[PDB]
Amino acid sequence: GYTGLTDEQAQELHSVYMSGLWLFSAVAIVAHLAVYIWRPWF
Amino acid sequence: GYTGLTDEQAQELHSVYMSGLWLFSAVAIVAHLAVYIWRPWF
Amino acid sequence: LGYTGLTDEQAQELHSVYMSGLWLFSAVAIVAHLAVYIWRPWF
Amino acid sequence: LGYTGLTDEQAQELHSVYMSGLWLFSAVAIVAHLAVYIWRPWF
Amino acid sequence: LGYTGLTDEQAQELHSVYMSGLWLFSAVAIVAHLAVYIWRPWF
Amino acid sequence: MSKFYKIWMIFDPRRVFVAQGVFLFLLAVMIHLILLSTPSYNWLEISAAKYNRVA
Amino acid sequence: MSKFYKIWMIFDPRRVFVAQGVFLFLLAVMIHLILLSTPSYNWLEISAAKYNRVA
Amino acid sequence: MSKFYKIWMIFDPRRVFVAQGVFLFLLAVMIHLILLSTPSYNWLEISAAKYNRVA
Amino acid sequence: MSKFYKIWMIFDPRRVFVAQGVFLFLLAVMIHLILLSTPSYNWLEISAAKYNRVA
Amino acid sequence: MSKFYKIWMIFDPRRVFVAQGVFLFLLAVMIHLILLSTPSYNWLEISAAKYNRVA
Amino acid sequence: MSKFYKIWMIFDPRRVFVAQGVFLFLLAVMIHLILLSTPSYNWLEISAAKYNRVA
Amino acid sequence: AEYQNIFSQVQVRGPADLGMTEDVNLANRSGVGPFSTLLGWFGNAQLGPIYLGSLGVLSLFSGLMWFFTIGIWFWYQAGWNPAVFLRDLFFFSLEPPAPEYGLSFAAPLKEGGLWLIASFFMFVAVWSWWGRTYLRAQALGMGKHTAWAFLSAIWLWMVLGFIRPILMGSWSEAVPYGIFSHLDWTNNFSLVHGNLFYNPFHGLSIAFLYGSALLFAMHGATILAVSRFGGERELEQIADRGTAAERAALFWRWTMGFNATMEGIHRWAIWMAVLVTLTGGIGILLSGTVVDNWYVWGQNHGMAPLN
Amino acid sequence: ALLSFERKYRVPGGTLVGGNLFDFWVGPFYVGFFGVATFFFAALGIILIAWSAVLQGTWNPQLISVYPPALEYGLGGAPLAKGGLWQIITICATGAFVSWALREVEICRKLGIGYHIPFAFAFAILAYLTLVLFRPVMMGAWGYAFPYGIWTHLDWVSNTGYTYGNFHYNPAHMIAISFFFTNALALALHGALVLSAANPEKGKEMRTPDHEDTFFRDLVGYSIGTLGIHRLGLLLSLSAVFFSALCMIITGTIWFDQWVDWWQWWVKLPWWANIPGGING
Amino acid sequence: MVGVTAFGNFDLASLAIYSFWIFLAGLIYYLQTENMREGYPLENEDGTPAANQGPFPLPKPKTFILPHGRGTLTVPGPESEDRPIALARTAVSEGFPHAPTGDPMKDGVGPASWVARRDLPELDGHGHNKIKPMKAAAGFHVSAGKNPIGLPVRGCDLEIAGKVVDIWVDIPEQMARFLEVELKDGSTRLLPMQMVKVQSNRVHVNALSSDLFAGIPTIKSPTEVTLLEEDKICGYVAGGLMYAAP
Ligand SMILES: CCCCCCCCCCCCCC(=O)OC[C@H](COP(=O)(O)OCC(O)COP(=O)(O)OC[C@@H](COC(=O)CCCCCCCCCCCCC)OC(=O)CCCCCCCCCCCCC)OC(=O)CCCCCCCCCCCCC
Ligand code: BCL
Ligand SMILES: CC[C@H]1c2cc3[nH]c4c(c3C)C(=O)[C@H](C(=O)OC)c4c3nc(cc4[nH]c(cc(n2)[C@@H]1C)c(C(C)=O)c4C)[C@@H](C)[C@@H]3CCC(=O)OC/C=C(\C)CCC[C@H](C)CCC[C@H](C)CCCC(C)C
Ligand SMILES: CC[C@H]1c2cc3[nH]c4c(c3C)C(=O)[C@H](C(=O)OC)c4c3nc(cc4[nH]c(cc(n2)[C@@H]1C)c(C(C)=O)c4C)[C@@H](C)[C@@H]3CCC(=O)OC/C=C(\C)CCC[C@H](C)CCC[C@H](C)CCCC(C)C
Ligand SMILES: CCCCCCCCCCCCCCCC(=O)OC[C@H](CO[C@H]1O[C@H](CS(=O)(=O)O)[C@@H](O)[C@H](O)[C@H]1O)OC(=O)CCCCCCCCCCCCCCC
Ligand SMILES: COC(C)(C)CCC/C(C)=C/C=C/C(C)=C/C=C/C(C)=C/C=C/C=C(C)/C=C/C=C(\C)CC/C=C(\C)CCC=C(C)C
Ligand SMILES: COC(C)(C)CCC/C(C)=C/C=C/C(C)=C/C=C/C(C)=C/C=C/C=C(C)/C=C/C=C(\C)CC/C=C(\C)CCC=C(C)C
Ligand SMILES: COC(C)(C)CCC/C(C)=C/C=C/C(C)=C/C=C/C(C)=C/C=C/C=C(C)/C=C/C=C(\C)CC/C=C(\C)CCC=C(C)C
Ligand SMILES: COC(C)(C)CCC/C(C)=C/C=C/C(C)=C/C=C/C(C)=C/C=C/C=C(C)/C=C/C=C(\C)CC/C=C(\C)CCC=C(C)C
Ligand SMILES: COC(C)(C)CCC/C(C)=C/C=C/C(C)=C/C=C/C(C)=C/C=C/C=C(C)/C=C/C=C(\C)CC/C=C(\C)CCC=C(C)C
Ligand SMILES: COC(C)(C)CCC/C(C)=C/C=C/C(C)=C/C=C/C(C)=C/C=C/C=C(C)/C=C/C=C(\C)CC/C=C(\C)CCC=C(C)C
Ligand SMILES: COC(C)(C)CCC/C(C)=C/C=C/C(C)=C/C=C/C(C)=C/C=C\C=C(C)\C=C\C=C(/C)CC/C=C(\C)CCC=C(C)C
Ligand SMILES: [Fe+3]
Repeated sequence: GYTGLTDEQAQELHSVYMSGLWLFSAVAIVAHLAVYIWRPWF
Repeated sequence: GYTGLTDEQAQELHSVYMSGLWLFSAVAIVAHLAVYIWRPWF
Repeated sequence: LGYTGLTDEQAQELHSVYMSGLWLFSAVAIVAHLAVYIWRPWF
Repeated sequence: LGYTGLTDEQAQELHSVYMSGLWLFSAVAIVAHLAVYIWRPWF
Repeated sequence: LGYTGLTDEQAQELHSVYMSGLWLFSAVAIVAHLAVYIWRPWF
Repeated sequence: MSKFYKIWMIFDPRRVFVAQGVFLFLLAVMIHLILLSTPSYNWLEISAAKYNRVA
Repeated sequence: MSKFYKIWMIFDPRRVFVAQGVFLFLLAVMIHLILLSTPSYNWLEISAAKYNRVA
Repeated sequence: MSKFYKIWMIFDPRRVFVAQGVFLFLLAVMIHLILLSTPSYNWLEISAAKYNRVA
Repeated sequence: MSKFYKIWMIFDPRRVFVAQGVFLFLLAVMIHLILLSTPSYNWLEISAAKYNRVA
Repeated sequence: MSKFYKIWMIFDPRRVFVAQGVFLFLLAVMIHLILLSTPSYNWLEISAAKYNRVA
Repeated sequence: MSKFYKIWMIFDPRRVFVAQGVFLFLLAVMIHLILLSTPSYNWLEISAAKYNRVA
Repeated sequence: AEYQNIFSQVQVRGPADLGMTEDVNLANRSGVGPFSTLLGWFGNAQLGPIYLGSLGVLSLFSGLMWFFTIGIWFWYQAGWNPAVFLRDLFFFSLEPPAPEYGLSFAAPLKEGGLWLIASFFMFVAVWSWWGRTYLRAQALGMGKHTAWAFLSAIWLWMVLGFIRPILMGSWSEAVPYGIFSHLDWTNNFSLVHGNLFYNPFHGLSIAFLYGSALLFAMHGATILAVSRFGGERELEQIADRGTAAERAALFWRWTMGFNATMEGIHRWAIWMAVLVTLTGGIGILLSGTVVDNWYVWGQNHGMAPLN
Repeated sequence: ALLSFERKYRVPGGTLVGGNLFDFWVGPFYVGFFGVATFFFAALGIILIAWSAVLQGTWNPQLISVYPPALEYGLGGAPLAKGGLWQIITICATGAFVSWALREVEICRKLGIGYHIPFAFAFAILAYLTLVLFRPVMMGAWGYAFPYGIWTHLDWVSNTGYTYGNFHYNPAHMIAISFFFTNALALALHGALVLSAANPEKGKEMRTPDHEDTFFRDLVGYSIGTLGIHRLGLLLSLSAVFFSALCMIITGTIWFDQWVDWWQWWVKLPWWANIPGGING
Repeated sequence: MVGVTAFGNFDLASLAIYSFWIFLAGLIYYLQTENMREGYPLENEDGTPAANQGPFPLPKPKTFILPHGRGTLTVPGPESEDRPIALARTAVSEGFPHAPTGDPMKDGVGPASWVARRDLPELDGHGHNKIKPMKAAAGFHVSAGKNPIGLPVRGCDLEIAGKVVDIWVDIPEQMARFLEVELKDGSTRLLPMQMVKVQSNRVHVNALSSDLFAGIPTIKSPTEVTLLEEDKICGYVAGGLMYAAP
């Protein structure tokens, strides 16, 4: 692969990236709930 | 082969690409159903 | 290692000092927000 | 030992005087804010 | 030890002179501020 | 259907995924802006009426 | 769904990480600015009425 | 989460710390200027009316 | 906090002292100019009124 | 505080003395400019009234 | 009609497939934009009346 | 048709080129940037490296704060609406204080206070860039011609925004920050002062501005015409005059009866460009302070017909 | 008299017309067929200007002004005292400028250099002919051309500009100005950089083009190079004059109103024309 | 200050404009005398000093100090041709052309002229040979554009003169400066890159007929080219535009 990474490295890398994305998504989901409770857009 | 991808590399890489396409397009259909339930265009 | 040249040992310590900065900065930001909210709520 | 070529001791030497300077500057600033607040409160 | 290639003793000599120049300058500065305040207060 | 995967022997997936990312994002931006431009679908303006939030 | 990690064999994480970082910021700012310009959703002008700060 | 520190194997922390500092300062300056532009939140004007410092 | 001193192991001390000096100068002037531009806090125009000087 | 002198092994006196000499001059001129632009403190114009040299 | 496969001996498949992709997008979007340009087929405004969404 | 040497036919790429050291403090120089194949058709392909250091940081931070201060005012004038911001982008304007405030710093933030704050960051950014342009030459042992050339542009800019407002007695005389508004200012300036065409230093400034297009067209065409002899390598033609420099000299001697040298044409070049903003700055400094109607001044000085 | 290196280049040939009939020099000046043509038109045009000064009744060189025919004369001939001298002097100017370019082509041939110089000069000729010939012919009257007079041609610039409001709003005029200012910037920088290398600090050796590359990379992170800068200075100058000619050929032929009103097409784009706030809302 | 005159109409804007005319006359005198550091004093066609030297005097000498130990140049200075010139007068009067007495391409006169430049390579800032064959600089490669190496070289007579075997690159400037052409006797020549058109299937050299390529002055070292050699090559090729007959 054209990043030179071994597969082992890409698996390691993806686990950190997705854990960051799950954390970011969790805060966003709460933020939309709080705003929808505060002031629904539907 | 212009990209140098072996037949096995292309048969692998396509399978992951399709998996993402089906996931993305599925989520889009859920979104369309909800917005149709909210406000049918047809 | 990786792409920079930091090791696992070096990076794992640097990150702890970075996060010590993050939480300290964030804690003051919480105090600032709560003080402003008690003074003048924006909701 | 780091990128800068300063040792772990040189980095502590310089940090000790940096904080000596920071605390003095902020102490004078704190006094300046308190004087101005007594003169003319902004809250 | 250092970037400039001053010695530690050359630094102390130059600093002792620099600080004395600063104190002579600021001493006049105080006298000017106090004179203008006595002439025409700004607070 | 079985052979469409040979597209990856022609186009290098790096260039494809960048071009596809731009394409799909700008297409979504087109549609949402068309809807925000549309009185029957501007969801913020609809919600305002539904909850009396204007004037 | 399991094999997605092989994307990091295709793109340099430095480029992707910076690109998604800039994307998320510019998208978030754009949305907050759409809301601040929307009178029914400008929280600063809402709370000004709710607490009669307009006088 | 426990592996987040491996970001410093990907990015030179000198460049990240410089970039982060100017990001934070510009963001904070923008928020304060937004609130000074906001009449209900301009603290310099709020105190002026509270203490009758104009007229 | 005990290891904040390792900032000097990663950043050149001249670049830090210059960058921080530059920052504090521009910030301090900006705030004094904001207060001169504020009718309730311009100390020169305040004292001019307080002592019936031309203002 | 007793090691404030340690700066001179870090910064060259030729650079520092010129940089500070330029700084202090422009700060002084800036303040005299600000006061001369202020009618309550223009010392030449104050004298014109105090001694009635005006008209 | 059998020998239409010969085209790929003359035109590079990459440089044809790019040309086809751009062409089909442009043709589709042009038609959808023309349809929205006619009230006879603007599916948003047909729907607005049908569901009484603007009254 | 033959090759004109306007775009390169073949690009070659070696290693990255880090450049001369001399007395450059090499810790302050970045890594080399990427190569651009697009730029390589017309000039060099290599981006970077760049030197930062102290006057660099000062200039870049103050210049960022200048730009950011204007941008936020434009976002405010847009009412934070991202669509209005792009519709009215050329119509936004950060105006100087109103005339009643004179030179006093007492104008409100919306009535000219932000213009003073913006102008202060511009002042520091431009002047620190000047010192940076001086010191980068010093570190390489070069002449200071570039810093003294830049001082001529600063002279006009200082006259427009600083000196003439002070001599006129109000910041309302200064230029607003905005695309169409500095154009409206430029037009209004000429109308208030009675047609700036009859200012003789605006006439001179235009002569040198046209002369700069004349002279760079002549010089650029000359060097490309002799580039087949390596005439673009002008320093080696100064040190060791080749047939390129002689053919260039004889073209102009046979055309117009006199000629330059490879070193001396760059003195014509620097002065032709420097005199644009030197005479320009004088012509603006005289406007309103010494002459309030240039057309009538023209009538009294034998360049317009009397009434 | 010759430059000390000049003799080896004064060979026969390269003439486009006339062979050796005019293949000689007069002092430094090369003659040739078009040098004879050039001098005739130049002398005639100058002398008809001095005669127009007699008819006008002034000897102040700053008041001398040769006006084109009034608009009532259309594109036809006018009386010599009343526009006909301007027409002949315009013929002489065109004859002189074109002959001068063609004389430069001959000098290029004799020296074996590229034709870049006469080609670049042909852009100035086309800008001149735009203002005196092509645009007046499009608009239907010689009176839309400018008068030959030091200050009176500035009255034409003023009166032509203010016919369309503030002329800063002509979008091609904005592009031309941007090239004119950028060209003058680049000429200041290029002159200074070459001089700063050939004339270093006292006692130092001459700097190399490596120092020139290094200074600009240190200053701005890029360096166009010795060849790039001369390409740039040429193309910036020529682009400035191309967009100048373009801005005028459209003015009064396809655009007639206040140029400021053109920019409303952007403001009134229908996705944002009605959105409240800003300057236009 | 508005309207204030010392005398007549002479206000402070008059003082400015008159002061500028004095400065401009001084600057123009400075600029022209600076431009007399090459090619002066003026000569008669025989080479004797011309009785008319013009209105401006020669400037005082300046000395350039050359890098890499190559000495110092003083200008103006003694400035002989330092080579034979194979020209003869076509008239007794001054101002007429001088005709080539033999073969002007090989005698190096007219557009074929060349100058006695230094017989050493031009150097970069480090003091390496500035121009090198690309094979001798290992990092270099053709990064875009039609690679000419391996193309046949065609003359203006439309016959093949040889093939391109290397590119000679300017190292600091990173640009292609010559094409090396291998002739039908296997000896090579350098062609100036600005004199050739790299077409899709050929390199076209519009200055030379295919026979004239053997006359191109050859370099003495196969790995470097001196400034003298460059001038001889570049002069010879450009001379072909006048002197290559059909
Ligand atoms: C609105 C602003 C404009 C603004 C206009 C633009 C202003 C900004 C640009 C300034 C450019 C400066 C020009 C310059 O450096 O001149 C010195 C240089 C030195 O050349 P040289 O070769 O080293 O020495 C002279 C001599 O050895 C040349 O050879 P030779 O003697 O065999 O032949 C003589 C030449 C021409 O020489 C002359 O005409 C006499 C010297 C002129 C000096 C001008 C400056 C100083 C005196 C100024 C006041 C002289 C008062 C009498 O060839 C011939 O004579 C052959 C016949 C053709 C020429 C016929 C001319 C007919 C008379 C027309 C009037 C000419 C007036 C100069 O070249 C010359 O002498 C000849 C220049 C001819 C073209 C000059 C064009 C520039 C404008 C006029 C001169 C500058 C003053 C404004
Ligand atoms: C109706 C309009 C008026 C008029 C009003 C004015 C006014 C008013 C002025 C001019 C001026 C000029 N006019 Mg006029 N002008 C008119 C008609 C003309 C015509 C014409 C064909 O009709 C022409 C060719 C000109 C030509 C010119 C120029 C010769 C001259 C500007 C020189 C220059 O370089 O400025 C451009 C250069 C600068 C402004 C210097 C800038 C330097 C600073 C330091 C740059 C800082 C950069 C900043 C920090 C951003 C950085 C970004 C980077 C990416 C980091 N005018 C008519 C009569 N003109 C000026 C002058 O000098 O008058 C005598 C002037 O002030
Ligand atoms: C002699 C007359 C001519 C002249 C000369 C001239 N100008 C000059 C020079 C010279 C000789 C220089 O040496 C100097 C130069 O450096 O040129 C390359 C300059 C220059 N002329 C300039 C412009 C200019 N010159 C002009 C004109 C002229 N220049 C005349 C024609 C004009 C116009 C309108 O005609 C302009 C606009 C600049 C290119 C340059 C001066 C640069 C300067 O002072 O910049 C100050 C501002 C900054 C350093 C930064 C601004 C903000 C940036 C966006 C950087 C932000 C960085 C930050 C870290 C980003 C962080 C983002 C976060 C969100 C992460
Ligand atoms: C295209 C880019 C720029 C350009 C390029 C350019 N000009 C050039 C060249 C080049 C490359 C030449 O080779 C050529 C030259 O030889 O330069 C020394 C030339 C030249 N550019 C000149 C001038 C010039 N260039 C200008 C502009 C520009 N030149 C462009 C901006 C301008 C203006 C106003 O912008 C002027 C005044 C000359 C120095 C020269 C051409 C000389 C020439 O043609 O000589 C033969 C003619 C005469 C000696 C006299 C003719 C007299 C007439 C018959 C009578 C006068 C009529 C005229 C209309 C009167 C106008 C009165 C004014 C008050 C309006
Ligand atoms: C063996 C050869 C046989 C040849 C046979 C005869 C052929 C004769 C016809 C020639 C055809 C082309 C003529 C041009 C187009 C045309 O019809 O024009 C007719 C118009 C008349 O329009 C008139 O009418 C115009 C309207 S209209 O065009 O009729 O609709 C109107 O706008 C204008 O005001 C009015 O004057 O006149 C012109 O256009 C003027 C021509 C000018 C030529 C000399 C220029 C001298 C002035 C100074 C400029 C010098 C420039 C120097 C350049 C080197
Ligand atoms: C108002 O109406 C309009 C004007 C808007 C009408 C518009 C009409 C129109 C022209 C619409 C066009 C729409 C089109 C053409 C849409 C196409 C959409 C597509 C093709 C979407 C595809 C999405 C694919 C996705 C999300 C794929 C993701 C893949 C993933 C996550 C896997 C990545 C990882 C790998 C491939 C692993 C790598 C493997 C190895 C071996 C290294
Ligand atoms: C009004 O609102 C708007 C309309 C403008 C809308 C705005 C909405 C919006 C999009 C806001 C976005 C905000 C974001 C994205 C904020 C993010 C902030 C972050 C990422 C903050 C992080 C802070 C971290 C700090 C303070 C860390 C400090 C670390 C320090 C001091 C130590 C550094 C480490 C070392 C010295 C290492 C030492 C060890 C070794 C071994 C060298
Ligand atoms: C529009 O928005 C508003 C302006 C209204 C609000 C903006 C709010 C905002 C974003 C503020 C941000 C503030 C921050 C981040 C402040 C940080 C301050 C710090 C870290 C200050 C540290 C100061 C340290 C000082 C002054 C001293 C150090 C001394 C040292 C290291 C000893 C060596 C020095 C000497 C011996 C002095 C030698 C003499 C000279 C003249 C250099
Ligand atoms: C009034 O309104 C209008 C103006 C719009 C009126 C109509 C105007 C007008 C003239 C319309 C004309 C329309 C035309 C010309 C339409 C043509 C459409 C075409 C050309 C459609 C073709 C579609 C082809 C497709 C989707 C092909 C896909 C191929 C695929 C997926 C596989 C590609 C092959 C491989 C991956 C195999 C690679 C093999 C190896 C060995 C590596
Ligand atoms: C303005 O908007 C409208 C009104 C017009 C509506 C339409 C707008 C629109 C079309 C929105 C579309 C939004 C989209 C496409 C959003 C996509 C968001 C994404 C892709 C978010 C991803 C976030 C990922 C995050 C936060 C990941 C963080 C990863 C972290 C923290 C860890 C990184 C990994 C490492 C450090 C690796 C360590 C390991 C090794 C081996 C070194
Ligand atoms: C550059 O890269 C690195 C990696 C090194 C990152 C560096 C990041 C870094 C370390 C930044 C440091 C930032 C600092 C030092 C921030 C400090 C912030 C502080 C201390 C903020 C304080 C804010 C306080 C506020 C907003 C308080 C507001 C209170 C209000 C509005 C109400 C007050 C009410 C009354 C007075 C009324 C009742 C009482 C009385 C007496 C009447
Ligand atoms: C995307 O949104 C963001 C917010 C992120 C960015 C938006 C960026 C943006 C839209 C920027 C817009 C910038 C514009 C349109 C700038 C226009 C500038 C123009 C045309 C300037 C023209 C002339 C300026 C002159 C002549 C200024 C001269 C200033 C001088 C000489 C400084 C004099 C100094 C003072 C008066 C200050 C004195 C103060 C003290 C304390 C002594
Ligand atoms: Fe040059």
